[PDB]
Amino acid sequence: TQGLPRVIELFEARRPKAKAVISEIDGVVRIEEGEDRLSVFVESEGFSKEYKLPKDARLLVKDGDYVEAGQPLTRGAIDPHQLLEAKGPEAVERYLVDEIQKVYRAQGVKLHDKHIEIVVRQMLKYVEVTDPGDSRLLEGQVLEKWDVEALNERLIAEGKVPVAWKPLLMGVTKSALSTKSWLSAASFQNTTHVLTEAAIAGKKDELIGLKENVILGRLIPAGTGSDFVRFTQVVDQRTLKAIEEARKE
Amino acid sequence: KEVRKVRIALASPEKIRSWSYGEVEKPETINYRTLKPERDGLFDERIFGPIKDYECACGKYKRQRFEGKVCERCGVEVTRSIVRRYRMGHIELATPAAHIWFVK
Amino acid sequence: TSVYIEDVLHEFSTIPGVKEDVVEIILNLKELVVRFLDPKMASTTLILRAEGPKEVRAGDFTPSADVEIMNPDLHIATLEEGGKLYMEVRVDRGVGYVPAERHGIKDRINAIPVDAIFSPVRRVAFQVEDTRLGQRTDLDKLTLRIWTDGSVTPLEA
Amino acid sequence: MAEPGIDKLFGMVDSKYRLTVVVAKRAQQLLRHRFKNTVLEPEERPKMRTLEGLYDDPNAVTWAMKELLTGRLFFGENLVPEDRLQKEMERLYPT
Amino acid sequence: MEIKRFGRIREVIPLPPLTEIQVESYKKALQADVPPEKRENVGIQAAFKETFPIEEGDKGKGGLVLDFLEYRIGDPPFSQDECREKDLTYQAPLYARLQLIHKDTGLIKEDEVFLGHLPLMTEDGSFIINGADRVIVSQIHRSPGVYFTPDPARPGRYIASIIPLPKRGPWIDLEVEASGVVTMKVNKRKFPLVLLLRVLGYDQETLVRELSAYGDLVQGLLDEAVLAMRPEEAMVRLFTLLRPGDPPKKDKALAYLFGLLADPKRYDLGEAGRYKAEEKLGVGLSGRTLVRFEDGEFKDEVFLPTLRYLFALTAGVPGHEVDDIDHLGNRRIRTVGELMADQFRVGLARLARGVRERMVMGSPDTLTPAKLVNSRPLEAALREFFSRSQLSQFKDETNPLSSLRHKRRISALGPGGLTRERAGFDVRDVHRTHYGRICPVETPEGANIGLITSLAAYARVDALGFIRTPYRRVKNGVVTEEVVYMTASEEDRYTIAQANTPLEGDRIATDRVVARRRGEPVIVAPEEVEFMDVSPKQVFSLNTNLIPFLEHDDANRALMGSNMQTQAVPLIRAQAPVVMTGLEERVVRDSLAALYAEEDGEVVKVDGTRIAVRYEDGRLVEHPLRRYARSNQGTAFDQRPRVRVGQRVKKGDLLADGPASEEGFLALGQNVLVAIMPFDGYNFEDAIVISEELLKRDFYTSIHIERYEIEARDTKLGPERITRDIPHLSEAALRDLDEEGIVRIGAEVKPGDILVGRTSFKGEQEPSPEERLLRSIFGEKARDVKDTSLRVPPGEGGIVVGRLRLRRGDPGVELKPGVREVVRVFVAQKRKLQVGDKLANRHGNKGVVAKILPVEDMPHLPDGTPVDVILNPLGVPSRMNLGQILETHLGLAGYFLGQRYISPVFDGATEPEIKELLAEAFNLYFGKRQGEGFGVDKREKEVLARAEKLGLVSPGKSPEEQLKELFDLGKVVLYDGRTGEPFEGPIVVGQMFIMKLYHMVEDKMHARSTGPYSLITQQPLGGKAQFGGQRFGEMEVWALEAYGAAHTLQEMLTIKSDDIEGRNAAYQAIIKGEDVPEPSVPESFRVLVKELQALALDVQTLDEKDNPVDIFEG
Amino acid sequence: MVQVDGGRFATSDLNDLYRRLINRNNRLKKLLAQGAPEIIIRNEKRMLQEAVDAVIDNGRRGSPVTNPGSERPLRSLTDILSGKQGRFRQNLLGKRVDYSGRSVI
Amino acid sequence: ITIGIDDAVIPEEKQRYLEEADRKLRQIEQAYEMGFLTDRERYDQVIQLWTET
Amino acid sequence: IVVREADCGTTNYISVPLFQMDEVTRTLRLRKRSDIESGLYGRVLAREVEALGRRLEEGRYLSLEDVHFLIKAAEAGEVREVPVRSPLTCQTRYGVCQKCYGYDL
Ligand SMILES: C/C(=C\[C@H](C)CCCCC(=O)O)[C@@H]1O[C@@H]2C=C[C@@H]1OC(=O)\C=C/C=C\C=C\[C@H]1O[C@@H]3C[C@H]1O[C@@H](/C=C/C[C@H]1O[C@H](C[C@H](O)[C@H]1C)[C@@H](O)[C@@H](O)/C=C/CC/C=C/C2)[C@@H]3C
Ligand SMILES: [Zn+2]
Ligand SMILES: [Zn+2]
Repeated sequence: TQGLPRVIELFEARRPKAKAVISEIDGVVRIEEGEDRLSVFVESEGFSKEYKLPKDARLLVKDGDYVEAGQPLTRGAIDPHQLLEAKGPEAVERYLVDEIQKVYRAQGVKLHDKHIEIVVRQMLKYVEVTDPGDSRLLEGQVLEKWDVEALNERLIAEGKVPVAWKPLLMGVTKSALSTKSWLSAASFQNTTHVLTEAAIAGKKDELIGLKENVILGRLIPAGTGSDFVRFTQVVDQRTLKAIEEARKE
Repeated sequence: KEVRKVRIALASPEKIRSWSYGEVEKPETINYRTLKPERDGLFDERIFGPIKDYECACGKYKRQRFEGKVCERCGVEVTRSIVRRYRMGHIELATPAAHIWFVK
Repeated sequence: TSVYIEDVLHEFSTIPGVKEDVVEIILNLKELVVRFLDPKMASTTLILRAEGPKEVRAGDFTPSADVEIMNPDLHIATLEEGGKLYMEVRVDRGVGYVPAERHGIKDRINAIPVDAIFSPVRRVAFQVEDTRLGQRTDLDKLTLRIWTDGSVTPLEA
Repeated sequence: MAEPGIDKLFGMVDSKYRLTVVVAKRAQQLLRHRFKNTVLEPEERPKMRTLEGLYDDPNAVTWAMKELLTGRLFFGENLVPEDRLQKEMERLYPT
Repeated sequence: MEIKRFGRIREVIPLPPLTEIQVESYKKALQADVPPEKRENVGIQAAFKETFPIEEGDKGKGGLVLDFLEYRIGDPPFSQDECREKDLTYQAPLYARLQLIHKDTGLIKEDEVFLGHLPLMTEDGSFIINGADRVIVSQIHRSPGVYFTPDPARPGRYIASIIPLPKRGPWIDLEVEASGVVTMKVNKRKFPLVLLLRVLGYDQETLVRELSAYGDLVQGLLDEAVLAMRPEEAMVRLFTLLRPGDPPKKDKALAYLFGLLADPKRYDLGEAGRYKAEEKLGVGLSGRTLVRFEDGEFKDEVFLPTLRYLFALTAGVPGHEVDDIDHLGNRRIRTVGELMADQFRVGLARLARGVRERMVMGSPDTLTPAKLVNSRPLEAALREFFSRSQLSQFKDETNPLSSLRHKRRISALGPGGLTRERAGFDVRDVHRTHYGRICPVETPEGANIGLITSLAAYARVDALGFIRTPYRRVKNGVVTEEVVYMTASEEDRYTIAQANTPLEGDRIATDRVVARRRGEPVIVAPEEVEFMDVSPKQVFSLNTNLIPFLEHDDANRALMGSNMQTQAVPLIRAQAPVVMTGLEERVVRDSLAALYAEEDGEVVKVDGTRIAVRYEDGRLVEHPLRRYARSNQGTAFDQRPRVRVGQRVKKGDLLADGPASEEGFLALGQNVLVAIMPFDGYNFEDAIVISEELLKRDFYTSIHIERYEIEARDTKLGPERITRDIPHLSEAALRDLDEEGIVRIGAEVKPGDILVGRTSFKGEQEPSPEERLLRSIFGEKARDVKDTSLRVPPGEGGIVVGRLRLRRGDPGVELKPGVREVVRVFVAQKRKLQVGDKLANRHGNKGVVAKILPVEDMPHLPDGTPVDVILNPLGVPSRMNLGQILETHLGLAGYFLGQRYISPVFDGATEPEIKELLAEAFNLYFGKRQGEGFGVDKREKEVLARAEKLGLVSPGKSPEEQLKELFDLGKVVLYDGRTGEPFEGPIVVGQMFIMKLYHMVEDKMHARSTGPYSLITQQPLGGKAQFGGQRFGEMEVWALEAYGAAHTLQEMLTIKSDDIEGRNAAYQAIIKGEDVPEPSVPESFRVLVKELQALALDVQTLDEKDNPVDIFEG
Repeated sequence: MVQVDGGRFATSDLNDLYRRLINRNNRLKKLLAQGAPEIIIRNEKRMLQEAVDAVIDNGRRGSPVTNPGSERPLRSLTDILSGKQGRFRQNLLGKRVDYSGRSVI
Repeated sequence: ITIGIDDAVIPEEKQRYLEEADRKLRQIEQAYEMGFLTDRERYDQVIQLWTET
Repeated sequence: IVVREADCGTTNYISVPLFQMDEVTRTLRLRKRSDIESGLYGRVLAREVEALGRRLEEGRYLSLEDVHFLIKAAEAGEVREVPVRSPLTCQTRYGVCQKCYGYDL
């Protein structure tokens, strides 16, 4: 597939048509049989993992070749969820960006990677718990807010459980969906679920993002509405010394 | 002080009534031939705000520094028309009623 | 500058026994060119009365003390059996092209102001040619042509 | 004919938005006192062409930027408290 | 001007009646001029027959029948115009001579009955419906037959589709699952096919005999031993399966529906269903998917033999192929006639149930037709169509062509049998076949691209909805005069030669004859050719046919100029283009916007009102001119007389012109002196530069007519009344109102001017005394009535040209409940080209006038003549509409040579001819300059010089001889108006026909500061005095977030919309020269919080110290 | 409650439901005061929940609260909030503006 | 600058270039009549001629 | 995601490559000029880069010259990746920092 459909496929972390098999394990390649049935083995010392192909499939490892942890066997597109678990979160990030660009580039478009990066990182915002310290053992949690517990219960109040987690490739939509602040969350496909829930828990916003404050009619937390700049006062020569002569009174 | 966080909760029947200003648990509203809101009903000036800016519904002191005035017979508070944007009402149910939200 | 027609109220009208309508009659009038004569003459008012099976044609206007219709002939309104007309057509002294929407006219009502195409000059061209006048093999012979609606002369223009 | 002296203006500040905020905050005071507040006065004040001669440009922000551009004003990020800021403000012919 | 005609191929057939689709369709559905004995099916005639041996409850015990004998079309109670005035639908009552019989006998033919009202089509092709001319567009769907198709959800497999005529049977699909099971899908219910096959009596062993050994496919269709049963029991189980509830053995009942009889599956009486089900399938057929009453048991006729081909395509010997669903031998055309008739079906269908309903409620002794028939199910079903079906557009009336072209439209959408606006891509593409029938060019640019199309000039929809193109049979060498229109399928079996092909006398002349077959372009021996194109005009639409050098225009820009012509508004000095294609006279003819003679006679009377002619002996008729009437799109249709007093008339020749017509030929615009060069950035991107000259000459100027309407209704508060007695109003405001409240004609109306006065009552309070005491003491009589008059809306205004009044009561007039009297005021407006308007040419070179220049500027020829419009070259190369360039060249000839041109499509001028004419022209143009006393001034010599350095003139030729060189290449030495100095290097200059389009800056362009805030949404919306208020979309919300524009965004979100508190504080500050804001709290916020409280839920707002704030103080 | 021309009105539509409810509460609130039949109060109580169901989220359960006349379902306190001009989304999506204007460029 | 039609100048090569292309096309059909080129082969060959020409 | 504080301080980075491996041919080529800039222009160096007798200091913002040089410097076989600061590894959570992202204002 090409064009915009690809860019969505990508930005949405979507397990495509012609997943074109990757080897789960390292090892040595062995193509076997033609026309009748086509299968490929990547068997190292110990394990012998077998990858049955369509037969029509245009595989791109010839017999004998040595192979890599998550290396493509077959051609086609690659599942970004299969890549996550086989070969980590960075390798994922690096696939997404470089593939998304593979199209804008291929066409005519020139844009900087950082944009795509900024977005891609958000696809990696959350992680699911395995064996917790405080909360229930299954919940999805923001990568940072788990460090708010991991490197918290292993320093000052050290002990209990560091909270083990798993890397969690969220598609662009899904990730947008699971977004802390209820105000923002409300604007998506089912506003009731949000509010119902957020009402039960004394949930609070804090209104960090923008989608939030525009909803309220508040002054956007960016540009001139950035905490880092909007408090800036300007005092004016004679105003300053005259303001100084009523301070020691 | 200035807002910095917003927190949603649930509504204690003691609050829903604390908000309320009056009870619209009484008939149904808007005169059509005149334009007066019907007494103790979904627009009753007596319970929300004066439909007109300051002023009562018959004749009182259209002042500014007197703060909170209620009339002779009718019960309208002489204090800006924006009020009707914000004053809450309530219907006191006779029995139960579940928020369908927390139900379905 | 504007017109009165007898039983006409706006431009988008028609007159019976007149193949023309007010619009098309006006597009005609525009072309009419009146030479003035008295220079005191700032603005006259021409009057044309027409009747019966007649081709009304500028020159069918009423002659006036200080007015010379420069392009008689020129169609105004083909009239069929039973056609009247009576026009009060006002000629003003102006310059350049003044759209009817700009000036307006209060020669009574049902007046329909008319777009003003004043310039007597009809077209101009000029010729920079080689001369025979005993100096350089690089001099100039100018000749401006000038065309006008005979109301003012090339020479005067 | 981009903003007059803006390259200089962007360099005056850390985050550009700060620039806006100052221009604004100044064009603010410079308005809420009839311009009896200028630092630039003499023959520095910005002006206007007309069917008439040079009149005092009536654009606060335009003035604000010319003003700032002369180093004659200061950006307190937190210098002089907001409670005392509206104090000695309404003083030198405000009403 | 004398006209020069171009090119060979002598048009064997003239274009067919054009609106043929519409006009001849109806006729054959309404045999109103044919005795009710003949009337051979189809149309209304059949739609009765399809319904009308109507029984009553029970099968042969209770009496009463009621049988159709013949229908009678009534007569129009209101003239074509009364209708459009009184707001009615041009109709005629329809009567049925029905006949109800009994069990004791009694043939009662009640003297017809009124079953409803039938809308009559005009001469035009168009309808009139509740005023307003509507057009029913012809739709296309799958031509009934049997199809198969591939299966989108399971690869390497197939489905089978049994599709009957629309509203004449159900959609039966056959598909085999991963189970093996074959499954019938009908009426969105799915059971195992076998069950049906069991009913039609197939036996476990007959099936294997018939359907085995290709594939292990039967094996699945088998195993249901459980119901490989008693064909009667099969029937019961299948009836329980199709209609859950009633479980008896009269399952023959329903099973007779998707079986025999002309109730449902009537895939044809004996036509394109049976026929094509035979060739594809295993031949030999009658007319229904199976036959029932063979003697009292069903006998299969299509189901199995389909299944055969279904299996025989899941492995299958060659010859058992898939089917091209997009072939026009698979696509049918529902014309008006049929849709209108299909709607009778719905009507009569309903009318029957409600007879059988009244056969049960009534005593059989007295029941009569008239007492059984209701007259409202036929009406409501057929009122609904002409009024509320998607296929019934208004009527694109901008210009003659636009209208004409409307009627010849074709669309795959529409009702039921029609794809949605979210399906079909294989459909959209111009499939091979469309050739000569549908246009490869006319479709709208986005959304419904390909879902709508133009019927082709020579195309004809036929007998059963197949479009047929004319061809020339060539008897092995000689091109015969015989012309054979033939199907999209009846074409894939011949070898047809192109028209571009030469000839000697009456026969093919060259040795390597070009032609196609099936689809492939093929080179062929002369003797090996069978048929011949009648013209290239075959291939394209009416509008696509009007582009004089189409051959040279890239097909994209062609489609732009094919439409766009349809946007071209008519002009006061409208003029037929300098370079024509032929149909321009005929387009105007078949549109009937122009008035033409009836029978060669002699004109007697002629004025702006009437043309009256004495036709040779045959009495005397007066033809009234429609004059400054207002087209649907506000355009101003108006006829002008083109004929003099006491003149003999040509058979049927122009008595009068239409709106976009010049002496009978099409006049969508002006031809005008053009120069293709850059100006000074004024023709940047697509912008055009104009010469004021054009305004002085009132060229591109056009008369638009608005239409205003007001109603007076009755009210719980009293009647809305149309007085001129409007309270408080100064007798100067009332000045233009007649004693009724309605503006005078010829009244000049500016915005905010009463157009129709109207007082409404309204009870907005009661005045408490003191005020009542004050009222008398100071005179002005307290009034019971508010102002609420009509008034001209901001932006509008012009001359009042006609009023219209309709009163509840008044004869034919029927306004909606409440509405009592309606007033209509019509307002004309001369327009005139304007910066912001858009001119286009035939080759799709659209663009906006961006600067008018006074003639002092403007490039000018040496003779002095200025050009008119300055068109930018940079426009040409990227779009590849080279025809415009050629058109300028031929045009330049014309100017000098004094002629217009007819250049056919793919048959018009060639350069050889064009340059010959440019030659002839320069010879007169320069012959003048010499004969007047001149020649080649320094300015041209300085150009002509560098002109050869540019290899554009032959060196070693005279400046005069070099001038011609250029004039022939079509360029000239232009002279800069601003500065007499010549443009360095020659410019192509010439006459180009250019149109003024539907859009104008007048109607656009709006600007608000403040005012009318809605009481519902509280954001500015609508404007009685001041107007408008622009939307800030979510896309713009982004931009402001993208820029750092905090306050600016917040401005757009508060003080210029809902925030009452804020806007008020802001506007009270701007009035007083204050800074504006410090907006207390975004209203948005308050609103939401409260809108939350209302739903329970506290929503605490809290500062950084985490305590509460109260964003309200009250 | 806004008056369309004459004595025709534009009632909020939520206002409607907010009565449907006060009529039940006052019916199933009278019954109980004098004359309390078992089965009768039951259905009235089944109605008063259902009436609050409507004000909150009309569309649910299955039967939508129609209006004497049309079958259009009429908006609930949920819809006020449930996007598209619905309080949460009105801002980031719409809003007509007070110093604007357009024209051909 | 302007675009006149003679500004869409065709190269003196095109005629011959197509005569040449024509000739080679005759040599392709003949080569299939024998049997050198399969149905497909000969198509490909015809297509790859025009692409080049 | 908003630039919220100049530099989070973290010391991971990204290694923008200047060569590409064609899975079809297994071969490596130095990537299209255009794309290189799109990975580098306006980036901040994560760790120093020395090549062609030039040291690029830690946390230097790379101009278009710099990139252009870096590509020259890769063809002379001295540079294969560029250790660059990126939003992918910035550590301010609720937005990238100033020193990540870097530039493209
Ligand atoms: C989209 C559509 C109709 C639209 C209103 C018009 C088509 C828009 C495409 C375009 O102009 O680019 C569909 O049309 C029909 C059936 C289902 C679809 O219904 C639809 O999706 C939508 C509406 C269908 C019918 C609506 C009928 C009524 O709506 C209004 C009053 C009734 O008539 C409508 C008038 C339509 C005439 C149009 O005519 C066109 C120009 C303008 O679009 C209009 C003047 C002309 O160029 C004309 O040649 C085009 C005709 C379109 C032929 C399509 C027929 C199938 C008018 C907009
Ligand atoms: Zn009172
Ligand atoms: Zn960082």
